[PDB]
This record gives sequence, C-alpha cells and structure tokens, in this order.
Amino acid sequence: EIRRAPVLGSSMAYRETGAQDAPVVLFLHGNPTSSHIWRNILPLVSPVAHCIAPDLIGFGQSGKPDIAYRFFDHVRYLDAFIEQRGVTSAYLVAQDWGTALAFHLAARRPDFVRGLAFMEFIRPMPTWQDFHHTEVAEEQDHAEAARAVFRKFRTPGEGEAMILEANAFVERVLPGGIVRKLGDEEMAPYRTPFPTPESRRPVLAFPRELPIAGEPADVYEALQSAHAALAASSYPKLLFTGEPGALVSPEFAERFAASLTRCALIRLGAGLHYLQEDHADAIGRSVAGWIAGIEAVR
Amino acid sequence: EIEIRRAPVLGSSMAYRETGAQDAPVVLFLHGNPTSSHIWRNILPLVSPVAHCIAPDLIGFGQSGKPDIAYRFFDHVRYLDAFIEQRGVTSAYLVAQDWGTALAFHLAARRPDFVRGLAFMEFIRPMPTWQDFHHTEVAEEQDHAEAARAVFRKFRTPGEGEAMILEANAFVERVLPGGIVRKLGDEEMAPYRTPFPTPESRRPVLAFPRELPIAGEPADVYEALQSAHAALAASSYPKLLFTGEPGALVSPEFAERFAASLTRCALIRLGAGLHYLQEDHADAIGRSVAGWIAGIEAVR
Ligand SMILES: OC[C@H]1O[C@@](CO)(O[C@H]2O[C@H](CO)[C@@H](O)[C@H](O)[C@H]2O)[C@@H](O)[C@@H]1O
Ligand SMILES: OC[C@H]1O[C@@](CO)(O[C@H]2O[C@H](CO)[C@@H](O)[C@H](O)[C@H]2O)[C@@H](O)[C@@H]1O
Ligand SMILES: OC[C@H]1O[C@@](CO)(O[C@H]2O[C@H](CO)[C@@H](O)[C@H](O)[C@H]2O)[C@@H](O)[C@@H]1O
Ligand SMILES: [Cl-]
Ligand SMILES: [Cl-]
Repeated sequence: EIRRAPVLGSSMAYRETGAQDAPVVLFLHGNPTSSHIWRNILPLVSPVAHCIAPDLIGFGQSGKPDIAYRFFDHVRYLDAFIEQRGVTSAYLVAQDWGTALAFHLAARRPDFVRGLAFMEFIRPMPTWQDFHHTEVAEEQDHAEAARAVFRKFRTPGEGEAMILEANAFVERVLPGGIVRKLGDEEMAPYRTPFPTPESRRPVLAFPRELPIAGEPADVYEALQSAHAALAASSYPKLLFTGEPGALVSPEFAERFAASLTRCALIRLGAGLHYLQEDHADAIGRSVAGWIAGIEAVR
Repeated sequence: EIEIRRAPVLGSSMAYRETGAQDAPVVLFLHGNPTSSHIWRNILPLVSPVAHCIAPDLIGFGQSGKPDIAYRFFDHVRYLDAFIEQRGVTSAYLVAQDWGTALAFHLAARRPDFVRGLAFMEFIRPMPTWQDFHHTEVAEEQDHAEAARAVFRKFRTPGEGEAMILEANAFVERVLPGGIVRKLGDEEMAPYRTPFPTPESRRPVLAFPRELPIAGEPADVYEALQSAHAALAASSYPKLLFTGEPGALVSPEFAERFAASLTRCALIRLGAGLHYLQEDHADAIGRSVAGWIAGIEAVR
C-alpha cells in the first residue's frame, strides 16, 4: 500500500506493509531511486515487522518543492516524516544516500535505533581514490570510469547537461549498477518521477553532496561525525556486500565490519551498487531473520 | 570452505561436514530419513560466514559407519550425544528437519542449557491417530494425505515394509523425490543413493517409519516425544519455524498456530514446498538462519 503524508507543507509518499502492531523498520533509498527499489524486499520482512518505506522529498511520488535538495534538506524532511508517522523507534535498512541519512539519524538520536542494516554506503572520502575504492587489480578500470563520471557530475555546466538534460543518472548510472537487466515494467517506475530537467534537480544535487576531498565541507564534517558515532554505537548492525560492489568492495566491507562492534557481514555474490535489484530475496530473508533474532532476545 | 571429516563414536564412526570460523557459535545441522548431511550442502555456505557449522550423518546414514544395531530412535539419540561429546561442543544452535527435529527436541528437553536456538521445519510430533499424520484441513489435499497414510501404514506392517523399503528402495526412490517440488539433477540425486547399495544397508531407513509416534506406538518414543513437545512448548530459547505450502507433516495453518503458541518463535513462510524443504528453499533457509544467529549474537 502506497500512501501520502503531509510533511513540512509538502508531502512524502511511502509504502507500508506488515501488521502495524510489530517493531517498525524504515527502509531508506538513495539516488536516483525511490521506495520502488524495496518492492521485492518488503514482502519478506512484513511477516516480522511494520515496514515503512518513504520516498525522499523530490523522489518517487513525493512532493517536488522548490528547494535546494541538499543532504541537510533531506534530513529535515525525513525527520518530519518520522514525526508525522509517530514512529518512536525503528530498525533502519538503507542503501546509498539512505545510509548517510541513517548514520546521521542514529548519531543524533541513538535511542531511536533498534538496529541498522546497510549496504553500498557513503563515508567521507579523503581523496578521489577512496570513491569506488578497491585493492583488486581487475577492478581498477571500472573504478576509474566511475570517478571520471562523478567528477563531471560535480563540474558546473557539465553535471547539468548530463543529469538534468541527458538524464544520465536514471538512464546510465542506475542500470550500470544492476547486474541483471530490469524488465520494462521494473524500469518504468524509476523513470516516471523524472519527466523534465527541472524535476531532476535532486538527482544532480546528490552527487554534489558526496563528501570527497573535503567538499562540501559541511556534509564532510557531518558524515565524519556520524561515522564516529557509528563506530562507538552498541546497536546491532548488518552489512551486506556484493562482488565486486561499487562504493564498498568485499575486502573493504570486511575491514569496516571489523571496525565496528556487533556488525555482521553478509556476502551476496555477484553485485554492483543497486544490490536490492539483484538480491532482493537474500536481503529480505536476511533482514527478517535478523529482526526476529534481535526481538527474541532484546 | 567445507571439509568432510570422521569422528569415532561408540566403537563405530560418524561422518560430518564442517565449515566456518572455530571462534563462532556452533550450529548443528540434523537431517532425517532417508537423507544425510548432503541435504544441507547448499545451506552450509550461507551460514558459515556467521557460525561454526557442523552437519553430521546419522549413524547408518550418509558416510557414517554401519554398526549392527536396531537403528531405533534411542539408538540415534545415543550416537548423536556421543558425537557431540567427541567434538567437544558445549552449546549450539540446532537446525533440523524430519527425524532431525525429534532428535533436536529430545536433546533440548534433556539439556536446555545447551540450546542457543532452534530452527526447524517439517517436524515430528506425537500423532494420536493416523489422521494427525500428514494432517490437512484442505479438501483438495485430502486424497494425497490419505495416500501418504496408506504408504506409511504399509511401511510399518511386518513383511510389507521390508519389501517396499529394503527390496524396492521405495523411501529413497519414491518418498524422497515425492517430497521435493523441483526435479533434482542426477548429480544431486546420486549421493542420496550411494549410502544404500543393498537391501540390508537400508535397515535404518525401514527402522525410522516404524519409530514414528502414531497412536501410541512405539510407546517409548511416543512418551519421549510427548515429553519433548511439552518442553518445547515451555522453552524460552529463540526459535525459527519454516513452513512450505502445502508442506507435508506441517500444514501452513498448523504452523501458524503452533508458532504463536510458543515463546520466542518466528514463522518464516517459504512458498511452494512439500516435506524436503531444503532442496526447494536452500537459499531462503540459509539466509534466514544466518541473519537470525547474527541478530541474537549481537544482543547476547
Ligand atoms: O557470532 C555471530 C555473528 O554475530 C556478530 C554480530 O551480529 O558478532 C557477535 O558474535 C561474535 C561471535 O561470538 C562476537 O565475536 C561479537 O562480538 C558479537 O558482536 C557477527 O560479527 C557474527 O558473525
Ligand atoms: O558476520 C561476520 C563478520 O563479523 C566479524 C566482525 O564484524 O567477525 C565475527 O565473525 C567472524 C566469522 O565467524 C568471527 O571469526 C569473528 O571472531 C567475529 O568477530 C567480521 O570479521 C566478519 O566479516
Ligand atoms: O518481532 C519480530 C519477531 O520476533 C519474535 C521472536 O523471534 O517475537 C519477538 O518480538 C515480538 C515483538 O517485539 C515480541 O512480542 C515477542 O515476545 C518476541 O519474542 C517473533 O515472534 C516476531 O515475529
Ligand atoms: Cl549521488
Ligand atoms: Cl520415517
């Protein structure tokens, strides 16, 4: 069921399933997706949880206010959505920019977080080498092409042409990070939120928010702080990795998980950035088991 | 990844598959009739990242020894207990199907301090009448359920079961594929046959249906499993029950009421499946179990 909540004088669409008398799980998408990306995962988790999957402001079926769509704008709208829905605590399941939102939420409200399941996550990246980082000789080529594209996204004029005019994030980056080829009916709901250049403003804003080489400084610092909190947190964590992944290499995932407390690491196999589309059943089954286990003993 | 090893047990030996970090919690995987640790082969790789996985072949099954014993349920209890002691396992998760669940329930009733959690499916319970065997509320399942009762009544009949199971190898050749929705590949089916090259080698396979707790017979097993089920109902350790549609020993409707009656039991619905759920749902079961263990161990 796909519903709409009034949020800050605009609205956010969201998908909801499960008995609403169970622990809440918030599913947080990133760029350039929507709650659509969780569509095959939700039915596997709904038997054990009240699943809520919002569309970020300016994404999916959410409102399109005339705002900057910076990371901190998303923070405000997501906070307001959570308040409006009356959610007092939740598990968080996140990918891409959803992870930055999840990390920042957890840092500000540690009492809120029952657990964090995450994948293909954002972290401060001191150099461009740390974006699509990997130590695997065969992957060096793919990594450099990603770097080259996102450098252009973050270049004035060039990013506008690519994303606003040519729709490169939806038409190229999205399919580029899915191993399988989506059916027409699966791809179409990724296109429908973004019919015009103006509508694509949020999709351009996001790569310009990535914390790379100190910029943008405010996001970089916020995410450094959020990551410090995560490393100091004691709630359960579940990290998924694909092979070779994109933002998170399998070897990095192992090191990162070991750098936290109470972080399990689940290996999904062949995958790139949008792991949900290649591994929905594995993700859903894993998350559901994990919530069941936590709730049994917490 | 996965090594196959052998342990000396009570003068004989049990084979077992082992994979995972030796500093992780132990998970014991327990097969039933007429299978072996082979049935866990596609589940083990999904749990080994979070746990030290140990999957024994029951005495007289798979690559385990074939001592001259009756292969009654209590014989299996003794050999499994002895295996656990020999490997020096002091606590474990249990993952079980079929007679594996009877063994797990009986172990948990005697040594609840040993059980970190129980994940189970298509399990054995005391069945006061034949109608409780392959019980279905569903009109369109009734004939198939009746056929199953007729087959197992024959297995339990002196002379008849011998002809069917020892001579015709019906448990391996018919009952097993009968309880799998997909068709197994030749290479997947062959390791189910190799433990049982002769009629006499099939004695443990004939022994099991004759141990099923149905209408009070055999009395010792019926009593033991009544007691084990009482303990399960009162138990406080985490549980995970998987169900297929329609299943075989456990109907979806029965599963839902059963899980809801227990303490700390989650129910995981797998979709189309019969008795040998691992073969149709290895990935779903493995991912579920791994997530569940990871969650529990994160909270202590
Ligand atoms: O052990 C299973 C699984 O649990 C995790 C957290 O989900 O780690 C917990 O258990 C480990 C083994 O006992 C401990 O070493 C660890 O401190 C604890 O958090 C995963 O890391 C592990 O794979
Ligand atoms: O879930 C596996 C994941 O957990 C980590 C800690 O983040 O290690 C745990 O699990 C290992 C595998 O069983 C144990 O050997 C280890 O002692 C335990 O802390 C990661 O190393 C691993 O990727
Ligand atoms: O809650 C999800 C899942 O957890 C289980 C046990 O695995 O139940 C636990 O959580 C419930 C909600 O917090 C509690 O009411 C219950 O007592 C606790 O065991 C499953 O039953 C449930 O589906
Ligand atoms: Cl981005
Ligand atoms: Cl049997």
